[PDB]
Amino acid sequence: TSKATIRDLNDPSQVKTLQEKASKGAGTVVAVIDAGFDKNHEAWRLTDKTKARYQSKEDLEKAKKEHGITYGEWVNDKVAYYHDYSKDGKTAVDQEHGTHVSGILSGNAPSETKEPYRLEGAMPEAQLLLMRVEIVNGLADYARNYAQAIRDAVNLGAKVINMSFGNAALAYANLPDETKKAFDYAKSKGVSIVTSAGNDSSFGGKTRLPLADHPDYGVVGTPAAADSTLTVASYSPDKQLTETATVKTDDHQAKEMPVLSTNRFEPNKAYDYAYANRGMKEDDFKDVKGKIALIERGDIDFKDKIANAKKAGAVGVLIYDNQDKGFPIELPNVDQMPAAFISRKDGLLLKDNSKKTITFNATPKVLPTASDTKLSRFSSWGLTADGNIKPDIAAPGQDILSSVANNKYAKLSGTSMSAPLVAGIMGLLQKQYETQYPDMTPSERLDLAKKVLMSSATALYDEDEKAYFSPRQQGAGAVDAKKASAATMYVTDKDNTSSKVHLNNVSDKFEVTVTVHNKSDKPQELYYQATVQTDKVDGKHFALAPKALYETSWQKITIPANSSKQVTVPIDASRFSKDLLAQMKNGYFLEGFVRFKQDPKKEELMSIPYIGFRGDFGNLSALEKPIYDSKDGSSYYHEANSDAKDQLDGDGLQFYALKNNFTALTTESNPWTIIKAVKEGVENIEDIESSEITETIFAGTFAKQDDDSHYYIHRHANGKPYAAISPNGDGNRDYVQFQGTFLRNAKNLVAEVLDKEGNVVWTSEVTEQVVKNYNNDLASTLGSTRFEKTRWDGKDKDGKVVVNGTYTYRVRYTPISSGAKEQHTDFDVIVDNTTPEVATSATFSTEDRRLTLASKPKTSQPIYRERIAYTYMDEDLPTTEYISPNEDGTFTLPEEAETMEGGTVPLKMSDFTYVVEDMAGNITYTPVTKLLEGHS
Ligand SMILES: [Ca+2]
Ligand code: NA
Repeated sequence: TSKATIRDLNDPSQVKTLQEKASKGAGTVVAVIDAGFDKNHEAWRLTDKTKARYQSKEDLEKAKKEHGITYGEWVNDKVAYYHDYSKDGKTAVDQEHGTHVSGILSGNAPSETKEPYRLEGAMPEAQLLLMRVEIVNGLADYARNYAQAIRDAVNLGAKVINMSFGNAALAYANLPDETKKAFDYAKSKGVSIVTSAGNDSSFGGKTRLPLADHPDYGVVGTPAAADSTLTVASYSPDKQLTETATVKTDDHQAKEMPVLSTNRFEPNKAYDYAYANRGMKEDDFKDVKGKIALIERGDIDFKDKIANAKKAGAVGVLIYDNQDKGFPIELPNVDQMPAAFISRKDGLLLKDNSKKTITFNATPKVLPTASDTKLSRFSSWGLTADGNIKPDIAAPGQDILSSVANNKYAKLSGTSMSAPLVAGIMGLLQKQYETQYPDMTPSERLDLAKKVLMSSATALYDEDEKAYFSPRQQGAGAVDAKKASAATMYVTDKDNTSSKVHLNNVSDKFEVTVTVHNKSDKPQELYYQATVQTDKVDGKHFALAPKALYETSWQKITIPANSSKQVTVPIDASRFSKDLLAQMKNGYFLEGFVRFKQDPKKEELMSIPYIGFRGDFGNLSALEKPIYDSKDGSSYYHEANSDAKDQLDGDGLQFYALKNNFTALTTESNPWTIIKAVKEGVENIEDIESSEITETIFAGTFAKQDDDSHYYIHRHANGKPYAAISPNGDGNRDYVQFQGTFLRNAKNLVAEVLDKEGNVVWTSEVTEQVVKNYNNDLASTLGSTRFEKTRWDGKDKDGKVVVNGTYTYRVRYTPISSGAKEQHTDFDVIVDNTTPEVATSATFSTEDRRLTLASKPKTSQPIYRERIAYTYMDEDLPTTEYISPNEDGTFTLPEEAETMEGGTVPLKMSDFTYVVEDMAGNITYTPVTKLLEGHS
């Protein structure tokens, strides 16, 4: 029995055509640098080991000796080398991702596989060098480790190195020099390095849209940002080999639909199903018992919808999209529950179908995708931190079936899956070129291969928008191995360095110059046109969709044999500026593709992207304005309480900092009971000595005298936040520290204090590298960052507390863009260490229980709170509550306190304490019994 391969049934990138020309990798070596692998998978095999570069452990050891490599080992005929460059890591090794990526590149499953179709990667007959690397310490360390892996791969003979991993938003400039040299080393040896773009979409993440005011929303990081690598974005072709389910529709006709299942349904079993809305309430499931629950996506998590269906006795789950032309989403495994994701159209078909019975088939088949040809929502957008164009090209990355741990298979989505496909195509094209262009050096063939793959890639078109997807999302287009293998021409920028044109900043009128290279022995004539486009905007947000402005007229060019010729396309978008600026006030991209054809009526032959920015890109604001300045109290990652726009509670007892992610200043509130306990040397305080807590809060915020559980922003008459500190070491409002939501990466972040008299009296340590807060999720990065180096303790550069007064706490930082001006954000900060002068005696009226103080408080800063606290035992815990003064200045003392259990506890005069605090946090606390004894 000989099984067909998945590629035999579906080959969106036309890899077979290139293989017809360049074979399947026999005799070649390729490397994968990832997080771990199943080195024993059945997919790791060669049809004829006699043709391999390394025919034995001895052949391998010989190569190792030649290069002085004294580690790593031969595994089997397919995996000629394996080394873990991150063994110091205590955590376990994940084998799924690396195995899956490697499978797409070089899997070669035998017919004895349990699968219906054999996994046969792009270069199934090549040997693999598998290198494990993982972050175990810092990122610089990590980069030095994968740098050695790259170098070892090159020396061990790899022709391509796939790196389907990365860290969002990092700048290439910050990588260790040894890492930069390793990329250059591979390039100098003609070894292609392919990187995944990332799955972070744009600033804000896959669940949000970035703001139109802030155009630098790219999140591609490293290693992708390295210019020498070929970075791959992910898209979905218009058809996919998918598992399916069959249903009978009204017409009495059978209808097949794609399904993406987690866990397994009983094949060929007719199941009954019931609609259950968005599966939020039990009511919804009032009929799913013993049937499959059909649930619409939205509102709540997939896991919840699934758990709820299980509760109601459902035997399986069908979740249909709430988006039109969406993508299949891998549903969570909630305690083995069979759960399948289907398109909205298919879900709606099931929803209103007479015979509510469905069957799952065992044989997968190719069916159209609900998305049609479309870039993946998760694919990372460029530009890179220093403004270079990435990604470079796109490849299929949705629900790709490949090898996983323990000799199994599974579908995974990600640019991680797109990359190895391109890596294999690059390897085969390089092999083809060893025959086609034998007189070039390995480096020259590599350069040619990358240019041809990018030029021949087909620019994808957004049908809904009537425009090509932005080059910042798809790079030079979707890879096509057939077009690449057939190509005898390619297109580059005027300097012949890359198949993309970066114009940096532009006015409404600019020129796009392209060089067409002809490697044929005959002159060739082409027609070319340029699309002119920008970002589509919906309200205050970028839609992450293209907006066509116009397309130029087709012009012609004849390129002599074995030569090149430049063409220049004049662009003028002056007529759109008024409307575009109204939408994108700080500037917008003017970009597109210069497309080439043999005839205007024929298909696109080549396309090269160009990108310019109508504005001053390098100087776009790097920091989101302070939350205090927001008119409606909201920010990108923080929604206000419309009912109270000035409410701004602090950290409370939260464990993670998912809330309140915005730019502001932090400080700490230390209640008098804790200040007292610390001054007295009490060691165990929390939940023992007091019921109050030390809380990290935002500077400029204050609680009301009658606690309501909230803090509110207070501002000077001028509108600035009333930030004030009392640097006296009691932990109560002793300092201010910068917290920022960075919209763009930055460098050399430093805080300084001006005395508003012309002098800088203090300067913090510098935070050299700042990464934009591209999401607000524990799985990637939080929406804001607290910079401990900027903490100011109210002391000057000589180490002494500055005199009472108002100062400017200035935070400076510079964008990464070449030549950007330093930017800064300022906050007025008051320093006042004046202790309140308060009554030293009092008298008490037993009749009405009113306490009258001998005098009123005198404070430098306005009074914040003046209260009488009472601490009573509630299950052995000294619990404190407060009393605000009467309008005549006296305080009415209660005779008892109510406990949580609902009981009562008598209060003694010794339970009361007079506490006075000013707006800088200066405070006094005197036992009421002491005031009463305050008489001679
Ligand atoms: Ca203080
Ligand atoms: Na292209």
